[PDB]
Amino acid sequence: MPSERTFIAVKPDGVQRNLVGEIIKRFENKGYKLVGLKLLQPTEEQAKQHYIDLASKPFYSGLVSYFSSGPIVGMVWEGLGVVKGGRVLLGATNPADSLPGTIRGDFAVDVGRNVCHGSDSVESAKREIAFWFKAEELVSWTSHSVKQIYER
Amino acid sequence: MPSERTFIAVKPDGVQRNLVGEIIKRFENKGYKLVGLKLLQPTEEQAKQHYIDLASKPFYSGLVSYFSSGPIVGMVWEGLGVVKGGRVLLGATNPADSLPGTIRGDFAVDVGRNVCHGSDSVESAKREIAFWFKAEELVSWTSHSVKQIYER
Amino acid sequence: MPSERTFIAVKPDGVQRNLVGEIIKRFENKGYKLVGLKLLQPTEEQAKQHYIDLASKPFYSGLVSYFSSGPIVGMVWEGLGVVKGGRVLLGATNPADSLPGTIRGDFAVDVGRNVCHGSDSVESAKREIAFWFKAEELVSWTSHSVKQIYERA
Amino acid sequence: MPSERTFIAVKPDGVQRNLVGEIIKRFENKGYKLVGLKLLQPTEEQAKQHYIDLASKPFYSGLVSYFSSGPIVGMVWEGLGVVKGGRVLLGATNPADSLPGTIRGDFAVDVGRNVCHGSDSVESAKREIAFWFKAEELVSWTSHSVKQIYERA
Amino acid sequence: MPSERTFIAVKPDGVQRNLVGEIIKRFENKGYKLVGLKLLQPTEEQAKQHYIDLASKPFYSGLVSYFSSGPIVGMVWEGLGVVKGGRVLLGATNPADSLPGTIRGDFAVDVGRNVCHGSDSVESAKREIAFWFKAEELVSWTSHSVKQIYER
Amino acid sequence: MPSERTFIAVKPDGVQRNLVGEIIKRFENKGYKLVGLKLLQPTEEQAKQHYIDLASKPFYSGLVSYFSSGPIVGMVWEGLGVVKGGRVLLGATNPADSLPGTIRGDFAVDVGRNVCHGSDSVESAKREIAFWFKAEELVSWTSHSVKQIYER
Ligand SMILES: Nc1nc2c(ncn2[C@@H]2O[C@H](COP(=O)(O)OP(=O)(O)O)[C@@H](O)[C@H]2O)c(=O)[nH]1
Ligand SMILES: Nc1nc2c(ncn2[C@@H]2O[C@H](COP(=O)(O)OP(=O)(O)O)[C@@H](O)[C@H]2O)c(=O)[nH]1
Ligand SMILES: Nc1nc2c(ncn2[C@@H]2O[C@H](COP(=O)(O)OP(=O)(O)O)[C@@H](O)[C@H]2O)c(=O)[nH]1
Ligand SMILES: Nc1nc2c(ncn2[C@@H]2O[C@H](COP(=O)(O)OP(=O)(O)O)[C@@H](O)[C@H]2O)c(=O)[nH]1
Ligand SMILES: Nc1nc2c(ncn2[C@@H]2O[C@H](COP(=O)(O)OP(=O)(O)O)[C@@H](O)[C@H]2O)c(=O)[nH]1
Ligand SMILES: Nc1nc2c(ncn2[C@@H]2O[C@H](COP(=O)(O)OP(=O)(O)O)[C@@H](O)[C@H]2O)c(=O)[nH]1
Ligand SMILES: [Mg+2]
Ligand SMILES: [Mg+2]
Ligand SMILES: [Mg+2]
Ligand SMILES: [Mg+2]
Ligand SMILES: [Mg+2]
Ligand SMILES: [Mg+2]
Repeated sequence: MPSERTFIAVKPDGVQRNLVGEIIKRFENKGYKLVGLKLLQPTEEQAKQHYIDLASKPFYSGLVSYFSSGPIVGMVWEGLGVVKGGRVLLGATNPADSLPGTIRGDFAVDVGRNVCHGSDSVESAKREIAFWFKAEELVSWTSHSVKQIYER
Repeated sequence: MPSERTFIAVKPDGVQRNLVGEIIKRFENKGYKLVGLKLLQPTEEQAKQHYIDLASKPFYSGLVSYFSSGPIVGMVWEGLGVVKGGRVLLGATNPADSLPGTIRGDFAVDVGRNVCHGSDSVESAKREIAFWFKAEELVSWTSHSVKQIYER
Repeated sequence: MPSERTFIAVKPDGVQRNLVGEIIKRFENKGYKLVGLKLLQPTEEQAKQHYIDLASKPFYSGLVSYFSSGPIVGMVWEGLGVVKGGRVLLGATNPADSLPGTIRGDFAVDVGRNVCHGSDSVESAKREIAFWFKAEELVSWTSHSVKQIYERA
Repeated sequence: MPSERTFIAVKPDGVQRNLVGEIIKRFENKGYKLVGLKLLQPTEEQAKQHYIDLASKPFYSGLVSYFSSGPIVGMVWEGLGVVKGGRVLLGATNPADSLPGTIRGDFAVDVGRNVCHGSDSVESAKREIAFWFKAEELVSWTSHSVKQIYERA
Repeated sequence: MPSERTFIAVKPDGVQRNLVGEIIKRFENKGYKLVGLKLLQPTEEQAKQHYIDLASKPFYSGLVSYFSSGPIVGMVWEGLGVVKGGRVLLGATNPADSLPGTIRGDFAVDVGRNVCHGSDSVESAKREIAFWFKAEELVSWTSHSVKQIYER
Repeated sequence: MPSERTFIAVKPDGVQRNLVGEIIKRFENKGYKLVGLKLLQPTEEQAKQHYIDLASKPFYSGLVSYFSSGPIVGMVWEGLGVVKGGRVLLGATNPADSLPGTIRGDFAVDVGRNVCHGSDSVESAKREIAFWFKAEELVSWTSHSVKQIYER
């Protein structure tokens, strides 16, 4: 269904390096619909929970520290296959494996400063959206271009 | 002083026409610092108040209805001369009078569908910011590029 | 009215210098609607007629020769104030006078290699459209974005 | 040979979504030469014939209906390997399979709203060019950049 | 004559903020021909002489210090009216007076961090080119597009 | 290590076709640091040497003649994995094999007119840098964004 949603965040390095507009532009250009957007400063506990699956990994403390060091831009995007599509737009985890055309391919070098985050599955997207956004921060609306973007 | 702030909004037509990222990019490119950001659908009362100085104008009810018809993106930008600078970036109120290079000059035709709003003075900016954002919704942070952008 | 139309051409230097897509993008980005488009090679006589008002000027023979030297892209754009607005997008006739942001400001140097043409009035746009396009070559259609671009729509 | 040609179309969704200039820019940027261009509204029968090989597919009637629902921009591009190369610029048929950098990768979501068409072989490109363009509508010209783009030239 | 030349430099803040490519692109797009290009670290004495006319102005010490604080990219561009045209591309001295579309209009805020320099007259361009470039660093060549850019 | 360096050149066709700025922009956007830059017309002997590994190939004399036919822009870039990363940005040697998003994928058609060169290994990069640049022509400096681009 085109009502699938994903959580995308410009990480603190992406905000610091002025990539918020560029990232949003790429999602808008694709045809995805923006339904949540905010600037916020994650707390360390928020970072810990967001990345809870990686708690035993040796880079976790540094990841959690960095993610809560400065503002991020959190987003919710809606569209057909938008979880997979968002990841495609972002590129590989390690920017050295990412291809030009992707966000990490064009703008990042180091796996620990890879500019952006995107949910990796439909289930994790639901958890992340619910973690970062209140219901009143998600806007239900209809794109005037929906029939131009979707056949059904 | 570099701590001046202004309120910029992408209006519903700007959101619908996929100009959010482009608009944000222009403010980031200039050196301005994003300290507040949100997506929300104005209520009719918010629309009325935001445009309260125009209540006696014959286009008011249309303006209010349209401004409350779907999501806007509200933003707070910080920088030296950012109120005036934001308006320079936006272009003339009537896109017919706006020059190429500006947001309205590049992307709009009609005065009633002119994509974006910006505060018209330091004082009106303070009032708009106070109206659209709670204290806890602004993020204070230091651009790592601040010494590259400002002499003092 | 939003149904006003203008004729814009990418001149032979514009085609040669790969500016067709860039020029079309600027018009699309503004909200104008493309209702006629073609690539053609003007004849010298077509050039002479298109610029007939300028027959006495010293630059006319070179203008007419160049305009017919290779392909142009001819366009009809429709929108509110599109005659004046198209010319604003093009920038000043002499690129030395044009401002960055405009097509001539960004991409051209010399008044004789100024990349593009736009009709100078509502009446001349009508004449130019009728000169370059047959009735059946225009396409009338409704932009899905018309109510986002126009308040009255 | 550098004189190979292909047919590329911006489909009605591409025109509606203001992608004509962007698509043309990508082809110009690559070094391909534009030798035919027009805006037209296909008839349903023209659509049926253009996609005749796909008549048995379950999506055919919707494809043919949509393709004839509004204007397309039809193009003939010329260059070395332009049939294959044009398709690479377009990206995978289904945009979910297309990579960022390509037209479908950057701008489309749904296989039925995939913004553009490109001929799939040298022989089908010949057939498509002849179907959509009369001989006198093509413009043969020499790019001033031909020796910068091609070693053999 | 189309053989006029000017000196353009990306100043240390422009290099630091990754605007070298963008600036070069704008001059290439216009039709101007690049005939000299280099990355170098100005010395303080070099900065002093480059800005010698401003030696009595109260910002001179800071200007000279900043100009020699980091690398610049020096360039020589050739074309009809390229001294005036280069300045047009750069925008006003003070970015707050510069219009969108120009280099300072799009990318700068503060007069003391205005990203780029351009010679202000034919005579000063000649002095600057001769000061910053050796003869062997200027390349004489012919653009394959010269007949497309110039009528004569 | 982040101090790896590579040699990238815009070839004469790339200079003639106004791609210098675009190419530089792509390397800047990625996070790589420009430490050497110059415009020069290679001599025939420089062309022969630069491409010395291909002396026995049948396209050598054409390659050498063309590479020495007008100006190139020579560059030295510094960053983690920059040799491999530069080549990823450039795309496949034959533009027919190169993907959109890369320099050759976006801008070239013919293997003999493929716009740009990049060193193929850490060692060949060191040799190319040493061949094209004098010690005094490189500039060492610290990007103000280094902590935003690199974790360590
Ligand atoms: N330093 C370091 N950071 C890593 C490594 N792997 C992942 N990260 C960081 O941890 C984040 C989360 O990892 P993961 O969920 O597997 O990747 P993602 O979903 O692609 O971001 C990544 O985006 C990186 O910022 C690593 O090996 N080293
Ligand atoms: N229909 C219509 N709308 C107008 C007119 N003047 C202003 N507006 C709209 O009302 C908004 C608020 O007007 P104003 O505060 O005076 O201009 P701004 O601060 O430059 O946006 C403008 O941005 C326009 O969208 C008008 O004469 N007619
Ligand atoms: N060489 C030369 N060409 C000119 C001059 N004035 C105009 N032109 C060319 O003639 C075209 C037609 O001139 P005009 O209709 O007056 O200006 P436009 O409507 O703004 O294009 C221009 O677009 C230029 O290409 C001139 O003084 N010298
Ligand atoms: N709904 C739908 N449309 C399809 C499907 N496959 C192809 N199409 C559409 O039909 C067009 C023609 O298909 P085809 O010629 O096989 O692919 P192409 O040559 O890569 O465009 C495609 O470009 C799509 O727009 C499908 O499975 N479902
Ligand atoms: N702090 C400060 N710097 C200035 C002022 N005026 C000029 N500058 C700097 O000095 C440089 C040289 O001044 P000038 O030659 O008059 O301007 P330009 O030719 O437009 O750069 C400018 O580009 C600015 O970087 C000023 O009033 N205050
Ligand atoms: N004409 C021709 N040129 C070639 C061929 N292979 C390589 N070249 C050219 O020679 C240059 C050097 O080749 P090589 O070092 O193998 O490739 P690179 O390091 O990927 O550029 C390439 O960039 C091409 O421009 C070929 O088969 N034919
Ligand atoms: Mg993950
Ligand atoms: Mg106002
Ligand atoms: Mg005229
Ligand atoms: Mg097909
Ligand atoms: Mg000066
Ligand atoms: Mg090699």
